[PDB]
Amino acid sequence: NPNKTPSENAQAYFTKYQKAKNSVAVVEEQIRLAQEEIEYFDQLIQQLSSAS
RNA sequence: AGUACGAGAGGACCGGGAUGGACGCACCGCUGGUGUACCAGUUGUUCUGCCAAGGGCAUCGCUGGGUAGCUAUGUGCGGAC
Repeated sequence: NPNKTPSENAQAYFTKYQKAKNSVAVVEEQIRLAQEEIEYFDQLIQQLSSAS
């Protein structure tokens, strides 16, 4: 257990936790957007790989 | 006093003790400088009739030292409480 400033280390841990829960929101949103992009790009690969 | 402070690295305020730089005031007793009526060596010519010994001139002829005085680059002291 740190450290020179004994409360700000625990407070830094608690801040990392708040950033972590905001990350739980935003990275799930980004995963949803990324699977939508991969589905659209796989479709674009299919439509480029020949047709009409 | 590696004390306070500081996670570490680092690092005191205050208070004591030495040693310096620059500047200044004195003075030679040391270290040196100079010291043209001090001592010695030595070259050329002239003179004291000659040898020897000396004198004159050649930057004090030149060279090696040097008393007193004057000196700093030398020494003592000051800006302390």
